[PDB]
Amino acid sequence: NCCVFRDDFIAKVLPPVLGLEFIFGLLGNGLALWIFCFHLKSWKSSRIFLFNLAVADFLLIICLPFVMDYYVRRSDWKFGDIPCRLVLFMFAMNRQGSIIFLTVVAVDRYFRVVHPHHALNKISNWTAAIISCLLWGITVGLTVHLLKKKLLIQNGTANVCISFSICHTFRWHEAMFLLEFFLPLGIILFCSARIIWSLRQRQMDRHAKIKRAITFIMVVAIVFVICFLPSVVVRIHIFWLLHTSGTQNCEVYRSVDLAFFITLSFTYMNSMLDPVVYYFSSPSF
Amino acid sequence: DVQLVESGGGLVQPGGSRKLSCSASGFAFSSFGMHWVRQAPEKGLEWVAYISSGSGTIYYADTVKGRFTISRDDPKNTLFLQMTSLRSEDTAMYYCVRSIYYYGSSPFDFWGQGTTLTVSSSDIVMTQATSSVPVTPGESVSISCRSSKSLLHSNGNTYLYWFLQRPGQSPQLLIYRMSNLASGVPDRFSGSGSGTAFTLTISRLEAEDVGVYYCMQHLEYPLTFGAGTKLEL
Amino acid sequence: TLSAEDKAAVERSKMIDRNLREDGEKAAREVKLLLLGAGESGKSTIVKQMTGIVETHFTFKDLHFKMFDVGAQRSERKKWIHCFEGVTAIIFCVALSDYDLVNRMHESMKLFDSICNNKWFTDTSIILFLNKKDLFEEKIKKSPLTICYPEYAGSNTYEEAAAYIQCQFEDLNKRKDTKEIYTHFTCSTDTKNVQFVFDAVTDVIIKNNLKDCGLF
Amino acid sequence: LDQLRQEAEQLKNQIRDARKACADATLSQITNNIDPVGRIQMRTRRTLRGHLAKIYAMHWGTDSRLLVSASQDGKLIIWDSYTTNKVHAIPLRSSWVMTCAYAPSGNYVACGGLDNICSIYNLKTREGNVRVSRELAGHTGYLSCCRFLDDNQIVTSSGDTTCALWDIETGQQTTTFTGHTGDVMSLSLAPDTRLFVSGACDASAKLWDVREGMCRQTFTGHESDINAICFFPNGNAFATGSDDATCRLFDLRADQELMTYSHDNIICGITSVSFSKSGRLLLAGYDDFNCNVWDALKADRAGVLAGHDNRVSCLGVTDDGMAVATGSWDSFLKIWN
Amino acid sequence: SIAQARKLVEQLKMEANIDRIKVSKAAADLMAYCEAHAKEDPLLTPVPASENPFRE
Ligand SMILES: CCCNc1ccc(C(=O)O)cc1[N+](=O)[O-]
Repeated sequence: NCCVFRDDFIAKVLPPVLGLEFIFGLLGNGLALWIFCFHLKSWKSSRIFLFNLAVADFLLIICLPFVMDYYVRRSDWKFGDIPCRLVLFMFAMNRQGSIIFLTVVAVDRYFRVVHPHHALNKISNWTAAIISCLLWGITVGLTVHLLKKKLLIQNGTANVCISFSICHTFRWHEAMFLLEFFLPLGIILFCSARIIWSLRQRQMDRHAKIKRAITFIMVVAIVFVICFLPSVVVRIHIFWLLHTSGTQNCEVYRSVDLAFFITLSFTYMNSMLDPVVYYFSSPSF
Repeated sequence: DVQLVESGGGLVQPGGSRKLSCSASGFAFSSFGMHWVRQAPEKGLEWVAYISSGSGTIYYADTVKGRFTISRDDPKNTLFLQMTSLRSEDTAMYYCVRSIYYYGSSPFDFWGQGTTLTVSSSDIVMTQATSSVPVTPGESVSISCRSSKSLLHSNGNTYLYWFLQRPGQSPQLLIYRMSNLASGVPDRFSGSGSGTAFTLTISRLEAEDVGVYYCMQHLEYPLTFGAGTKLEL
Repeated sequence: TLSAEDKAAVERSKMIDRNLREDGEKAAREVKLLLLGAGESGKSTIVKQMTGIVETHFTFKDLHFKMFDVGAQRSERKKWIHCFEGVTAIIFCVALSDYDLVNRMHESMKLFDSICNNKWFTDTSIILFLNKKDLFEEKIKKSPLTICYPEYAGSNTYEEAAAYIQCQFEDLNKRKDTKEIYTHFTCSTDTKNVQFVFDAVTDVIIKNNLKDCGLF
Repeated sequence: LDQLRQEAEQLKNQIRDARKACADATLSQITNNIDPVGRIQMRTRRTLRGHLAKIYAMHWGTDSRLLVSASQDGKLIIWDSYTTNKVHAIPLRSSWVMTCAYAPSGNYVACGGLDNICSIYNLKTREGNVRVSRELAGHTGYLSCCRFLDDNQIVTSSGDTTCALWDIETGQQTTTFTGHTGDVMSLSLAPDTRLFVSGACDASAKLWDVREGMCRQTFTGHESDINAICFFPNGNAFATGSDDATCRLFDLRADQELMTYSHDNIICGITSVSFSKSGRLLLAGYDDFNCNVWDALKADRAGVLAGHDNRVSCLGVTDDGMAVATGSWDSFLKIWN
Repeated sequence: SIAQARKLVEQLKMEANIDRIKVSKAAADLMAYCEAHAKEDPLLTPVPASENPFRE
């Protein structure tokens, strides 16, 4: 029951950003997938996790053109309930999977640096595949609820198929959205800090390769923070407004909702930049 | 030496339960599949149960499925058969047989001494026709066997085995896969034939060769033995 | 479509595969070091402190190290050195007291140059153990270092030797961008050499772990 | 002595003249009108996985179905090539294995390497496992090759520049073949099992007589260490692969060099050499990860067996000539047909 | 030393006193052996997949 705010400013400023995303963050993911499938023969647990993250992003970017065509025509989605649902499920599930695999890679890198003799650093490819399938299981179990709600809003002539509404409640949806920037962010920050401290306290930061690895971890953390900060910030801001003012009279949520949409646009930048920060940045790759 | 000493027999009231144990010494028990094969007093052999190497495959006969269970303790080198709900048809001498399966291997090499269990009051058919053949020592004897289904698999192997049971003794392997002679068997024995028609030829029948000859199939799994042909004189 | 015997053979092959995988997992967790030297240069002392190949196994801090000694191999080294391509480190022992004997320090330097710049050990780190500290001190207080190196220009004190000995040994490593030389001064009674080897192996394993991630 | 200055050298000269007295024509001139073999295409029919380290040796069985392989992970695996099943997996006492042989009867296997000991393992045991039947010791260098004469005799070559014929039952060296000035890297047994050729690091291959134990003949021409050797199926010729990126077909009866197989695009040494059943095709494994099939009668590269991801360390052809097995340092055995 | 030189000269004497046939004749012998067994070489002449053990 609320501020769906199908406003026009988004329709005129967002399609350029989404088009830039679809122009850029497609060739890199395609090249990474092609290299993983055929060019690279040696497969390891870290490589498997990287390949799963590439699969997740790639799914997100190939589902992006449906959200593009949505935004192009004044937000006047023409397809049915099932198409809009499945696109919203794929977006939520692939974001969650990308975050989960980012955290898994960070934890792998923390075990490989701080505890080099730990047996988990030498797990077989089958174990990595099982872990990847299991993580996909948690992601789908978290995100299929969207599908369950096969429905959308008829205010804009049944064209306003959106999940992130601003009207009271705190259900399972947006509960994962707040959780994914607190627990995974905390784990990534802890792993990065421990990696840096352990790798510099033992005077391993001497040659250029270790400095490159350290700055690569740091830029991974910065990319995650910059991609997933503003959306959570605007969502907690609108939650504070709800606690103070509320959903009633539905006219004061213009700028905050526009900010929410533009930050959800910035959210794909992680999927766009994943090839250059993870795969293309690897000297072996 | 290789031996399978087993116990657990005796008199059993109908409807009871008993545990038969087979302690193996002298060979790698962990690498051998183990079969329990019973022989009723005077009507030939009959396969009962089988445990694979590593206990990854368990099989039972149609007349004991669910009623029986088979297990193995590799660290203790022991084979267990827990047999419950016993009826009058379960009285027999049970034998503990070892069999290792790989290319060129010889299954059913060694048989246990057998334990008597007496109870107080699809399915390839192997036929041998003639049961008694009296022949003086020194001659040549041909023993025939037939199967309801051809035993020649696409691999080229013909899974038929020829065993001999001497009077008051456990069955001994003579021929495996219809052409190969088991280790320790004199060369006078020779198995031959084609699918559905198999023969075992003894050229110079000397002493200590009288007994009962069994032909067994291994192509389908409910393994079935022949009626048994007994040599006299 | 397989027969009963063929299915059982496949099961046996799968069990063999499981045992092989377990053995390989066990072996991959162990550290392999290749012990090299110029003969009677402290290799026996190093082995004590912790025909063909001599394998010595020792556990330190829940880590299993296997040192392979190739001293008994009098044949051509280049025909079997490629066997030790996956060793985590090469423990090269050089006796500091052999600098004024016959020349022998030059032989050790030649061996180190051949081993370090070998086409197989392009990324295998080398732990350099300079043995006989006390005897080297006694021989350097009396005999100047100029006997071994005519180009030397410095005082004849024990404060010398890492500079112009370890430095010369490390300068033979003309692939410094791919491997590191860990140099340690040791004597008969130190009991710290195992810790130095453990630290070097930890650094090597961290580097290899990272390379595996592609970080790196 | 003074005589060694010239006498032996003089004899050498005579030998060359004798060879010069028999090289009226060459093998290329004789087999110039023979129709070329043409392009040879073999596909990887089977790939054997289970080795976790570089494979250094391999030997086919006389039944052309079972094959034994040795890897640095301390494992000697006996493979059923038809179904890729692992018939046996023997853990070696020493993981530094560089050779393996499979007995013609199929009852025994052999291994050896940097431990200077040839271990003979019994496969047909009543216990149902594989146990060390014998441990022949006496070589003072790494044992690089071993071949079974029968169930009781075995010839081995080591890095101490000597070969040895051992009686397995007694465990002693029945005969010792000496004369090489370098490490002996490979040996091959003649089909009649009366002579054998051993190639060494002195760029020479010597034909020895097993019976009396003397160097019957010596063949030179290679410019580097000889890593592999193999008899022609006829038994009157053999082929040697070396480190100078050149294979060479030598002749026993002519005591000369018959032909040389080399290409300008190849600069890497040969690790293994084998012949087809008819001897028309010569297969050679190279360090460039490939395996080249040459027309043995024309010195033309008939084909390339290029699947492997590392150095092709071992090569073999079945006795019926139906398949060719290649083992490389990438821990994979590949059968080609 | 002297013993090594004597062994070398004796080996050379024993090796140089062997009978050598012409290279053309032995080349023809090898060619004839390759021609006679050409039909029995599965690697040389491709084998039908029906009778190929490694078909898959
Ligand atoms: C057609 C949906 C437009 N709105 C979007 C776009 C992307 C996501 C996303 O999860 O990234 C979510 C929504 N939504 O449903 O509010």
